[PDB]
Amino acid sequence: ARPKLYVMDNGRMRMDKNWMIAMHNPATIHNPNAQTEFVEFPIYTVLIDHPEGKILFDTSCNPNSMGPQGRWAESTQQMFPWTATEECYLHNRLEQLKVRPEDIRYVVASHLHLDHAGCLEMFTNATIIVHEDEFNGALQCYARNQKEGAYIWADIDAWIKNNLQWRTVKRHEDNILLAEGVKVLNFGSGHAWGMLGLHVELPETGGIILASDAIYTAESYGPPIKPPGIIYDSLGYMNTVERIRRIAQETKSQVWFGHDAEQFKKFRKSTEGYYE
Amino acid sequence: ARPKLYVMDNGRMRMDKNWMIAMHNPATIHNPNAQTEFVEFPIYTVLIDHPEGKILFDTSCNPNSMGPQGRWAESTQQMFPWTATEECYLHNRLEQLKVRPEDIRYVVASHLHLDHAGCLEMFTNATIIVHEDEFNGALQCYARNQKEGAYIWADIDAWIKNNLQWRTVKRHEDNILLAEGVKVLNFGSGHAWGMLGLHVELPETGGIILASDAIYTAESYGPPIKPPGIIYDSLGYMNTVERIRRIAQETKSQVWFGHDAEQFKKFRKSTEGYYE
Amino acid sequence: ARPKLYVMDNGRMRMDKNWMIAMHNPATIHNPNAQTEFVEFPIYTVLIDHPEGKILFDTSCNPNSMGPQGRWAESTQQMFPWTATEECYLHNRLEQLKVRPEDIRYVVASHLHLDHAGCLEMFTNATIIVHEDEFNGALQCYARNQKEGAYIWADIDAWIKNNLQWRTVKRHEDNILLAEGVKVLNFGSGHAWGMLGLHVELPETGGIILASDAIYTAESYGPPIKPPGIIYDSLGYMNTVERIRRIAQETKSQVWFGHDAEQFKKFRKSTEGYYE
Amino acid sequence: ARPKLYVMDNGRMRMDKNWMIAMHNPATIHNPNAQTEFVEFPIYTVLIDHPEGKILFDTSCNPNSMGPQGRWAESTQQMFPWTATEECYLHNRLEQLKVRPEDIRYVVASHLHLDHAGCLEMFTNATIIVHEDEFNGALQCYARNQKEGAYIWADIDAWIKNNLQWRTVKRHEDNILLAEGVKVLNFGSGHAWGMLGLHVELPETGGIILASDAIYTAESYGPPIKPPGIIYDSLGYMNTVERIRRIAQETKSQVWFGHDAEQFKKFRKSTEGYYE
Amino acid sequence: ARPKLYVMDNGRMRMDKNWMIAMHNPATIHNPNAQTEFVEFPIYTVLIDHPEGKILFDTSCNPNSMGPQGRWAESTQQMFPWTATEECYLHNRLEQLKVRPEDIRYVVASHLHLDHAGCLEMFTNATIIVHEDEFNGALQCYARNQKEGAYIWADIDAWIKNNLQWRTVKRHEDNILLAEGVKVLNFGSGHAWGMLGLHVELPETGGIILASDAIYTAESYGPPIKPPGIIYDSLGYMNTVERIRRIAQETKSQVWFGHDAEQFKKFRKSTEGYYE
Amino acid sequence: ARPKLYVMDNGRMRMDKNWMIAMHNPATIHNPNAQTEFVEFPIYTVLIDHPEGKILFDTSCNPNSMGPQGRWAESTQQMFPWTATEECYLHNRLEQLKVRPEDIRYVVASHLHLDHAGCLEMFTNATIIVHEDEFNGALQCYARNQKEGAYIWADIDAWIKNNLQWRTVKRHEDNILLAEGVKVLNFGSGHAWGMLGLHVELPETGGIILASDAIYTAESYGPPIKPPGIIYDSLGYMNTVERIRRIAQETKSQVWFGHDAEQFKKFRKSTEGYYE
Ligand SMILES: CCCCCCCCCC(=O)CC(=O)N[C@H]1CCOC1=O
Ligand SMILES: CCCCCCCCCC(=O)CC(=O)N[C@H]1CCOC1=O
Ligand SMILES: CCCCCCCCCC(=O)CC(=O)N[C@H]1CCOC1=O
Ligand SMILES: CCCCCCCCCC(=O)CC(=O)N[C@H]1CCOC1=O
Ligand SMILES: CCCCCCCCCC(=O)CC(=O)N[C@H]1CCOC1=O
Ligand SMILES: CCCCCCCCCC(=O)CC(=O)N[C@H]1CCOC1=O
Ligand SMILES: [Co+2]
Ligand SMILES: [Co+2]
Ligand SMILES: [Co+2]
Ligand SMILES: [Co+2]
Ligand SMILES: [Co+2]
Ligand SMILES: [Co+2]
Ligand SMILES: [Fe+3]
Ligand SMILES: [Fe+3]
Ligand SMILES: [Fe+3]
Ligand SMILES: [Fe+3]
Ligand SMILES: [Fe+3]
Ligand SMILES: [Fe+3]
Repeated sequence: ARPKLYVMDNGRMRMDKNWMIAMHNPATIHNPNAQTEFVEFPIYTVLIDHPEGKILFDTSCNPNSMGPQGRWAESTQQMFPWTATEECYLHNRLEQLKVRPEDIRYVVASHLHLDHAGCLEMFTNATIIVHEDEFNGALQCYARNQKEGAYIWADIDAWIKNNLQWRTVKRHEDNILLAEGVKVLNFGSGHAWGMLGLHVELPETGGIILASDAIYTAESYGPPIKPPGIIYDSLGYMNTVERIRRIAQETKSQVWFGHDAEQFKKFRKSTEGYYE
Repeated sequence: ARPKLYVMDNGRMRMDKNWMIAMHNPATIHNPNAQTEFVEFPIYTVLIDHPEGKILFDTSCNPNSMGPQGRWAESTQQMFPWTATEECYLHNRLEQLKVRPEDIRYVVASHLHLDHAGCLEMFTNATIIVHEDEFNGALQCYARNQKEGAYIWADIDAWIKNNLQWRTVKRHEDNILLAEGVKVLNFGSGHAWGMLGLHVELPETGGIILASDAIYTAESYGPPIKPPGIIYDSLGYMNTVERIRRIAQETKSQVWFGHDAEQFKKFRKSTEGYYE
Repeated sequence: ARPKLYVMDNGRMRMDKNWMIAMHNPATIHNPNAQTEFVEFPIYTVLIDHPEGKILFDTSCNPNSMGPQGRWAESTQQMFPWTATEECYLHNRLEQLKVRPEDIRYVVASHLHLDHAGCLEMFTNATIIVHEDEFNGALQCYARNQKEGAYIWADIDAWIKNNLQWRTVKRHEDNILLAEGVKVLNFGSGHAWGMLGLHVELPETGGIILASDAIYTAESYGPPIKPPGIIYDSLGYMNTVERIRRIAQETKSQVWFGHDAEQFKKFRKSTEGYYE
Repeated sequence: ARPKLYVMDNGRMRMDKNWMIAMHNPATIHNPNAQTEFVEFPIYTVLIDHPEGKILFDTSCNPNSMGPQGRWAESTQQMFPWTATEECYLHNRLEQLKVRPEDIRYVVASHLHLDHAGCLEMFTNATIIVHEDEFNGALQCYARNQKEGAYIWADIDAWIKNNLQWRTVKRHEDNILLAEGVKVLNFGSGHAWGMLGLHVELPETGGIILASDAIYTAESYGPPIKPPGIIYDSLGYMNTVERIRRIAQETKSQVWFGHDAEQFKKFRKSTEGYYE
Repeated sequence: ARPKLYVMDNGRMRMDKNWMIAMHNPATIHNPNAQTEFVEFPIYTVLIDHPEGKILFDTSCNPNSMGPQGRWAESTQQMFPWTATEECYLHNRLEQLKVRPEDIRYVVASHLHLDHAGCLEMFTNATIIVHEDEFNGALQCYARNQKEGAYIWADIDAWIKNNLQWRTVKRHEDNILLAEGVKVLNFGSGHAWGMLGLHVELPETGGIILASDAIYTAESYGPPIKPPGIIYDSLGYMNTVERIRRIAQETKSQVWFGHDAEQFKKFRKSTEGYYE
Repeated sequence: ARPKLYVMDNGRMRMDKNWMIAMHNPATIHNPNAQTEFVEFPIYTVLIDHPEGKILFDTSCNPNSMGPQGRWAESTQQMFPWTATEECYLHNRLEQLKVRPEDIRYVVASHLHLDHAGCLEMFTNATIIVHEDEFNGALQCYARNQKEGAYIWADIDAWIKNNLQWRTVKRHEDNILLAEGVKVLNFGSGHAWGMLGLHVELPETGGIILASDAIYTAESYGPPIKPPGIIYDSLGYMNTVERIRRIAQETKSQVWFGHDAEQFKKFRKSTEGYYE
């Protein structure tokens, strides 16, 4: 297999850095009203054009997320503002590669947060691979009519109405060989209820681990590890980071973080090329 | 048994409110430089004058904690400054009750943070009851010569030099009946590596749960639960709070939080009287 | 507390006895085309009129289950036909007791099968108590647009649209004291993904265990245990039956089965009276 | 290693199809007396003539199983009748290959049901590899003098009298490398108390998974999975099937089912040749 | 209920003290050939004459254990010699109380060692309660034709021939209420594969814990704990001792050790009376 | 990589054989005062001179262990006397190889017993790899001021004073790839609280497993396994031995025992050469 891997730029988000790095700048006796920072970071997705079929990792934000008629609650829009030109919409990024949503065989959902599962509803011809615990959690949000938070009611509503085809990764399930040199990593609970990663073995580029929000940035990764300001399973989060570090060492793989602005700038984007 | 329970005021501490309540005031697009605050809370201990023997819950901060010649690292002093008059020192609070350290049969260490284990070194004639995971973690800090953090090297140094007598509560150990109507609750991992609580049944007052840092404040308790800005085991923390809520319901017990300023002000202090 | 407990007759169902008792009559060399039986059994619910608030255990079938315009798939209607006069509808049974749906404080859903969770949508003023694993499973059925089976898409649709208030019993959660002498038993996985039971302690009647489909009938119960023809967690099912037997012995409680025609006939129904 | 693999025909069995496929033909309102059928399936064993030593997988039924003087209880004979010519007896099948029981180094007992462990007593010069949970269960049947069921008292009696040499596979034991390209798969609880499979890697044929009763037939395998009418551990059974499906995918292995009539007919029998 | 509890003297055993207390007298540079000692200890059983039925705890050694025609292997006889007069045989001890074997409702087998399970074969009218792991272990000894060790082949042979009625305590099974004030304690693995204890609440005497070999002697009990020279599950053993210590404290119960010569001297034997 | 592996002779120890092999010579009716023996065995360490960095496995005893001014308690010196010439001190063994302590990158502590962790304090430039459970246990010994036993207070004191850099292997952590063909095996609890082994793949010599005290001698190894006279976790110990047996078979590796005098005689020592 001689696949091509694309990094697609799906815009920028901003939020309190305390979300990204817990207690990054604590108040002190001489600085008791310490102020935080409003940091900008990239939202991106990865397409693997594989001979066995096209694989998509994450789906960024829904084009109708922001605005007064948006899907995101006002509170969400104010705390996690997403900025994207039409060019940045996943549909458009794929189109520019002559890829239609119906051409996607597998979508790997790292998790079901607003900035990763926004465009799942588009892929009605794919098998959507998601952690069963993440799926369960999101559905509870939906059933409980939770309108605020990182799980977008309107997005979930759309997944159901569009009759997506789901394959859940069970809590105690081994990693999944999706195709030659493409492995779905079952990270389990940490950042969210259930995290999935990807290990890609490219002929000329070698090993790549897509960590998503298992590791926000190089600052998160360290060492030492700097966990995010809010977290589902702290123990699971720390275990997952260490696990990724081990896999990276043993397989001589690069680790691609969820939202590292510096790393993202160095990526070859879909407007410039790909990784073979 | 007709026991007397005393609440002893061991001064005040201040810190970033984000420590207490995670992401209490997140930055927004309109408030991108959102400032935190430096909140003040009480440090206190509880003495149970029981016919079977005096039981002490927590030990506050060491009198030699703060200052240029202090045991606390300068960074620790600036992030978590402790203010206390001489009358606030545990040794002094006990003396006013005509109680000598040598008189204490049991000391229950909720955990070994600087604001709870400060004066353990005093009680050389007692059995020190602590969670085995907490003890292990603290000892690792010592062995690794960790100077910064919530575990004070000089304090641990003194515990060893004073040849304290330890009984560790095992990770999977049942609750311990210390005395008639006094039970050590094995909360396990959460806020710290290993948390212990206390349930006291007084003839007149009824049930009291000493939660310590298992629950910082009423705001923490909710519902809904508002967890602290940092946390060892998030899942364990949440489980522990809900467990306490259940025990309180089933036993019709009051819940005494670790550091609730408003609750503390309503307590009858050792200088005014006791509970029976 | 001097509560009154009512048994409400919510009609009759029929199905292959092999569903109820696995391999009840296996084919043999001399009877190779052994035929099954189509057995009839009661659907019922229990109301506990408690001074602390009214508690409802199970909700039977939705009045619009059967028929060409019914909610149940044709296949379901043919395999599990429900027969009920208007008098048998839960709404009507409650009305005859001068109880309105909005008067119900707690609904305990043993599980979310079609014959137990049919009328959940009515109780918009209650807290609905359900096993988290059962809730998760049902929601997946909904999200996956599963139209056939024991989980009714239309029913689930209604729960969400009616904005029911859910309290999920966690997989490893202790039993819940709902009110004086009313305990929700966390049976876990067996018959379905997550089973809840009830133990009621009545002043004059004594102990009652509501087992629901944890135990179909006296034939199921034995001894020896005769498990149902289809089952989620066989090991969990067997463990649960034995657990109920132990609780029954230790608390001298009656066991009320899910669908025992003989036992049901002996019950004092809501048209005759109640249990104090 | 250039091993030869032989498939040995050990006759036919019949039973209620409901045993094979649970609720295969449920009663309906239009067919309330739905009849089952008495399906016929093969009993077979596999001999691996390996340079490191001959390995036998399963041992079929004891030649003294059926008849008025038979080891099988009359009830067992009528529910699971076994038909076999003399040429079908394992001892005879081996003799035709010029293989004596004393020549067998290893016998892998998938489990200890009457149709798999029938002739263990023959192999007194071999190490008998069996799951420890299966061995324990079988021995309990013996000790409890259980005359009915799938565990034949007289067979077990003979194992003990013939002083067979056992190696039990522990519940949490890794797969066992028996010989070059021969691995015992520890499937654990499911169909029975403890299931063992085999993965064979042949130079010419490639990968073969002997699943035995972990998967009865292609119908069982699906997807979707159609489980048997009775089952020890339903969760374990489902997990095992999916595990086998994964192993088959990852190793590009064929899956040989326990009792698939159509698959068996396509096999090259020991009377025609072997696999290499 | 007003039961009578009898202690029955079933003779004396001797063995290397190192069996009783591990490394009781280690070799030193000044004593490199350190000598052990051959200590004597009692074998005893407990009959609870309960209004609900007679309960027997342990059964001592089989009368045909010792001698050239004895069931015990020569090595066993030389390492663990049992000395008992005819009066000491359990059958005779019972007969002198006007109790026939057929009169026993329940036999609780602490474990199946030669000195506890010797006379099980007598009680063909009782339910024999044993830990499932202990039962499995013993049966494997039998099936493997182990004619040496602490599990007597001939004894096990007799259990099966005499068609004893077994009720196994499952590994993760709760304590069993056998009768008013009589509870079987599920100790689990430790001394052996599966240990059972008994807690008896007598109206006049109060609480008694029958520890059997969970605790050999007061020396074993300490504290500190001094474990035996050979042990199946060291961690389980230690946990069990501490569990017994807790139960004893919480229930104000006496602990009756397995083989404490000094304690056994102080008991009232069946020749002088009983405990009420 | 072309590493050189050195076996360094760090003297001889003697102790009661009962420590090495539990109940090796039990008392009998004809030998009631059976004598033990005082057996001698080697203390040794392994240096892997790897291109990626020098790796040291174990560190033998501290040079100031024995004598009236020694670190070892008198009781310890008499029970476990260590005899070593100056040439046998690790520091000198290393010096003769032109290796300074500061030259060591990694020290793998199999465990922290007196005969393995004696010279840890020398390697202030290395990362010290130890099992977290072993580390915790030793530190508790120190904090509890245990001045007897297999954990040397003065040794631990020195580790902390010398500011060693620790990397703890977590209880549920995978094996660690330390360098090309060098893997730390996480054996877990058994002989001690937490055992670490090493697997080395040498280009010329092939596979070597350093078992340390996971397996004392070939007699320990069997089969059958003959466990030591004292043991932390008997089940863990047995599991570990069998695990090592499996690894050895699957990787065609030699197993180097902790203290096998006969095996150690056959090794090439650092005075004669090395293994490539
Ligand atoms: C009840 C609503 C509370 C509002 C805050 C809760 C949001 C959950 C915290 C979180 O994970 C924020 C988030 O989803 N951030 C994105 C941005 C980077 O990757 C993320 O996870
Ligand atoms: C780089 C280490 C030093 C930075 C401090 C991080 C340790 C924070 C641990 C924590 O939970 C803070 C703390 O101990 N707070 C006190 C105040 C209230 O009760 C507490 O635990
Ligand atoms: C894909 C649809 C398959 C149709 C059969 C599946 C139904 C699940 C089996 C079952 O539990 C039937 C059921 O729900 N029966 C009711 C009647 C008595 O209590 C019950 O659980
Ligand atoms: C009352 C006990 C006797 C009734 C028989 C019940 C045992 C059924 C166990 C089973 O799974 C049937 C069985 O062994 N079938 C064979 C045929 C195919 O492979 C098998 O396991
Ligand atoms: C090293 C050869 C010994 C032969 C194997 C016999 C196993 C002995 C282990 C044991 O526990 C002996 C035993 O059962 N002793 C009785 C006597 C006191 O209570 C006992 O457990
Ligand atoms: C019964 C009094 C003994 C004093 C306590 C010392 C503990 C001895 C336990 C042990 O394992 C001794 C030890 O560490 N021996 C060394 C020598 C061989 O490898 C070892 O483990
Ligand atoms: Co996220
Ligand atoms: Co704290
Ligand atoms: Co149901
Ligand atoms: Co079978
Ligand atoms: Co014993
Ligand atoms: Co050691
Ligand atoms: Fe994100
Ligand atoms: Fe605190
Ligand atoms: Fe039902
Ligand atoms: Fe079969
Ligand atoms: Fe004994
Ligand atoms: Fe050693």
